[PDB]
Amino acid sequence: MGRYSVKRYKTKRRTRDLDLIYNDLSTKESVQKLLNQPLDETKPGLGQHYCIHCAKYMETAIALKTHLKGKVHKRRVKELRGVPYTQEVSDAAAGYNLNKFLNRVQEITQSVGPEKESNEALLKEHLDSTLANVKTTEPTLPW
Amino acid sequence: LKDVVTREYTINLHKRLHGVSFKKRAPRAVKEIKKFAKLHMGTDDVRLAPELNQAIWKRGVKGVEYRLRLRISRKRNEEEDAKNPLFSYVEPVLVASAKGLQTVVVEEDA
Amino acid sequence: SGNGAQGTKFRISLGLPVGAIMNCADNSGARNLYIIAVKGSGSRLNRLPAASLGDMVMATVKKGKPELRKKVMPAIVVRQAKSWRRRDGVFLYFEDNAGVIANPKGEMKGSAITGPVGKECADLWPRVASNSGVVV
Amino acid sequence: RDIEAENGGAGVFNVNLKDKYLLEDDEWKNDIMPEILDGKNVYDFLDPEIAAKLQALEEEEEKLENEGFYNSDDEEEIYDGFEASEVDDIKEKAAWIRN
Amino acid sequence: MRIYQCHFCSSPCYPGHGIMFVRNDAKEFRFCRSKCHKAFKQRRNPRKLKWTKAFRKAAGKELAVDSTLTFAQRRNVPVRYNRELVATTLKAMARIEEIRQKRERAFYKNRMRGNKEKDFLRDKKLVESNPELLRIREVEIARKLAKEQERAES
RNA sequence: GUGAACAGCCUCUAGUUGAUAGAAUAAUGUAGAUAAGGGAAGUCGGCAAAAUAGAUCCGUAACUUCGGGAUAAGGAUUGGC
RNA sequence: UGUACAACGGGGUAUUGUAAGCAGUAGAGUAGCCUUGUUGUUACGAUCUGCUGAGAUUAAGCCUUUGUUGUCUGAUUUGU
Ligand SMILES: [Mg+2]
Ligand SMILES: [Mg+2]
Ligand SMILES: [Mg+2]
Ligand SMILES: [Mg+2]
Ligand SMILES: [Mg+2]
Ligand SMILES: [Mg+2]
Ligand SMILES: [Mg+2]
Ligand SMILES: [Mg+2]
Ligand SMILES: [Mg+2]
Ligand SMILES: [Mg+2]
Ligand SMILES: [Mg+2]
Ligand SMILES: [Mg+2]
Repeated sequence: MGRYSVKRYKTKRRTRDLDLIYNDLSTKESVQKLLNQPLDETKPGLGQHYCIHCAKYMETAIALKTHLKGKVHKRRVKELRGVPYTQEVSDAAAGYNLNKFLNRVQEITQSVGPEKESNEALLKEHLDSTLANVKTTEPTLPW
Repeated sequence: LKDVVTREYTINLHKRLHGVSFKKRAPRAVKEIKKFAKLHMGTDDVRLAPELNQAIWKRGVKGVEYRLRLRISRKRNEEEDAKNPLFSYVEPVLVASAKGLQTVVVEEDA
Repeated sequence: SGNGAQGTKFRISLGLPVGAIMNCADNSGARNLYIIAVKGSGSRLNRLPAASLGDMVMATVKKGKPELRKKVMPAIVVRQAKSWRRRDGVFLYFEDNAGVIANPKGEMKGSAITGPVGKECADLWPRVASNSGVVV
Repeated sequence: RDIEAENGGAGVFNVNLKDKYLLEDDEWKNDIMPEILDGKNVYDFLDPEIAAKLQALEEEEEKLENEGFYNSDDEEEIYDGFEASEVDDIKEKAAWIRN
Repeated sequence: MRIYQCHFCSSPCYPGHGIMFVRNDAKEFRFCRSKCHKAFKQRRNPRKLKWTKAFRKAAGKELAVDSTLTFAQRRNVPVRYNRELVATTLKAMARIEEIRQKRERAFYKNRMRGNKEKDFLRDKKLVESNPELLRIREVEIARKLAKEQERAES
């Protein structure tokens, strides 16, 4: 390419994928595992203040609050909506493994869909309850 | 027979201006059009209409069209006809599109 | 000379010169490995030694457990991220450079390898194959 | 090891792996699968009862054909209640206008 | 030896063509060409890009579900070997492809059904406007007659 | 007009179109650019280039002549309707 | 002086990514009017949908041609 997309989308600068984030947003136990992270020296907020949709770590909690208010987050939330485009969609578009893809689609509109939406609702009210009266400065004490 | 004749041609300037510098693409097309008329009518003396020059230069120095429809007509000279009793005169024909057209002979009613 | 490797190794594109950081892919206690030498490399003026997938290198530990650091150890490269060619024809690459800690006889120090392992490395080293659950 | 010894060396003897197959016929042990036909893999289509599936497909196809929406010949033009001559006239006149 | 499908772009992948990316879950994405691969790396949406089969099926330009498309599956339990069964499969493949192409042409001829009525309506509206541009045409035709006939009179 | 702006970029009034030319597209140059994987292993020396950059909001250490350091460091953003 | 040569035209092969125009019970909302409405109309309105894998380009060092139009000159020198 030129220079911009080479600087951004290089392999050592790759970011997480939408179908991996969709499997993260399903299964409420995985949501609790992603919210209750341990301490880590190489993450920005010591592994805390993590957004699940935009899979990035924040510095403070007020940074997470303004990020949740912003417009990049709404773009990622709108992206993570329907059937998440795996290789089964490419196969069935070519005319191959079509019954398996149809089972997958009716399964995701029957079971995994409303579960993902209910987890996303609970997560949104939990984050809005927690990030309400937070101070802007941070205690560096990692306990 | 009848060395006075008029025809309509379409010239493909896109494959004749391939690789040429941007400040020279519109001056090169004039020379290529004179070479084209010399090859087709056998005349060394070629005269271009100023409306053809406008059609060539209409989009600046580096914005020449890919195809052009021309009307070329072999004529006779005048007193002090230098070394050539025939010359070509090239005009434009402003058509809808220049694509999909063949060479035709123009019947002269004048 | 080529100790622990079963058979021969065919030519694969080299990705990692001397002076590269790669990940540590086993649970021995390290985080990254700094490549300081490559076993079995040629001599040429001005040319850097370079490692590829399935090679034994000498590495140091920069991040990780405090016991593992400040010492030089053998390692084996298991993921490359520079695209190489399979002989059944496709080019392919991974997401990162990664290796595991070994002794000079080819045996592994950890107990399990996280992430996938290139099948050329797993075919060349039997103790790597016995400790990995995902092979490409 | 003995056959390998009397048929060359160790890196010279070439073993037939098809020589111990368990098939229904023994002229079939040295055949080869077609593996590709036009742009498709033969292994994707190879199953038992493909003859029954193709029979069901062709029966559904001839049922659909005798109901007949394979009528490529379909001229139910009711344009505005016009006739084809002045339709052709309007077409050529509008082509002149846009030219 | 196998023919694969492009992950981003659904086109066939022959041996020695394209590239493969192995993700950290041993999911392998094979790419048709450098265009499909670079669109993947820049993270564009294949259901949004109009030149892909995924877009065409999702938008309804091509037929998507049919009994002729329920034939090529990944067969994980193999059958032994049978020369007659192989010959029957090779005949049925050509018959299935013939039926599928007929049904695809029927789908296109159904979805393109109004393009004669729409063209006649826009042409009749264009002709019903601008009457004096049709008098230039009426003068031009009569001038083409008389000038040629007296040139054919010579 | 854009814009904080007598910045840069485009235009109106007025003025100019001067500076030897024509044809081709070898090597080496001068003036610029892009480059997989790695990331100073190059060199006397990170020279040169890359990276940063406007504005809004949050936040900011040692030290100090208490006036400063300070745009310290670090982070979330920016279109159209 | 003939599947001779060329200029155009046609057909393949390839690149990009859905033309202009017209239409719509699509469209956050804001106004105007009748009977303030179990999609009330109208007027604007970024964007969306259809005609439309469309449109454009394609040898300049791609392939092929039952088409159209033309051309097929002239100078110099050499003998055992
Ligand atoms: Mg050039
Ligand atoms: Mg202003
Ligand atoms: Mg200014
Ligand atoms: Mg580089
Ligand atoms: Mg240095
Ligand atoms: Mg040094
Ligand atoms: Mg040195
Ligand atoms: Mg510098
Ligand atoms: Mg300072
Ligand atoms: Mg052509
Ligand atoms: Mg359009
Ligand atoms: Mg379209």
